[PDB]
Amino acid sequence: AGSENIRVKNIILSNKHDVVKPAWLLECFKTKSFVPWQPRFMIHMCPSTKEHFAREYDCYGDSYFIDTDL
Amino acid sequence: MERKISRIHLVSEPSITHFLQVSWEKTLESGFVITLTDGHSAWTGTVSESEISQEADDMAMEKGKYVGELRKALLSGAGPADVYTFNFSKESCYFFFEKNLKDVSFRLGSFNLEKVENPAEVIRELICYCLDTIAENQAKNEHLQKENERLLRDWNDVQGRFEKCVSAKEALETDLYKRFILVLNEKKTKIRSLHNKLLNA
Amino acid sequence: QKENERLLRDWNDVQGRFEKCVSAKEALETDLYKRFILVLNEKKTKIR
Repeated sequence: AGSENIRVKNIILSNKHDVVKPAWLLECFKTKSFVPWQPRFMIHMCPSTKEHFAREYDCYGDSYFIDTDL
Repeated sequence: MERKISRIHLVSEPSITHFLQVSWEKTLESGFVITLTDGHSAWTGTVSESEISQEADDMAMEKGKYVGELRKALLSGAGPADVYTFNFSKESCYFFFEKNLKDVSFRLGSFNLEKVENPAEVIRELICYCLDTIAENQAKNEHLQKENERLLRDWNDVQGRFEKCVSAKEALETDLYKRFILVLNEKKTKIRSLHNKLLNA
Repeated sequence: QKENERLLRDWNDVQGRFEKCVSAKEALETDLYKRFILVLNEKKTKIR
């Protein structure tokens, strides 16, 4: 999503989908390569991403995500 | 009590500066004593409130307006468009003073005068007063200069410092974020350590 | 008189912009430390 709508909210309200901010794919496109996704790039996600949040299987929330950038 | 002295020239004496001194109690309308001189001799006269009433009511005028005019004429309240003119005969001790408009003169008032027997004494008094007056303004100007100095210093100081502070405020955040991002990696190190230990055991 | 009164009101206005700059500074300070480092303290809860 470049921008929200209530359908965003709907699919936000329907967490069966993982809802992504636009720049990261541009990033991936500018990387010429799929950059694997993390909260850098999203608004909201099904929990399976969150079990991923170690870059592997062991956490749940936020007050965490950043890769040593400014 | 108000005094007011004024450098004048009688028409009879173009080259002699004459000096018109006025003393009165806050109000020229109430009456006043007048003294004229030319550095060798002096003269004095007197006018009352009722004299001014009579003058102003022969001016066809409201008294007070004619008083403002008098403030302009005798207390040097005249403006650039104001051209008063003064006439006095030392032989007759009779003064009068006029107003120049329409290329013509208009006698504003006229006083019975008398030569003073002690010119030098009124002179000392006037000029002692004047000396005092001078001196006061001198001291005042001195002080004023001093604080002008102080403020001009302070302004430069605070301006430079405020600029420097803005500079540092823009400098701070990158310092902070470098300081973090390394520690954040380090805790990510400790995280990956315990996580691989958990997957091994 | 005119000169130094001018000096004064620049002086005071500089004080004011000083303080607004300072307040921006204080905001930036808080924004990142006092509980913003919870991004670390919850890395500490992850460690636990």
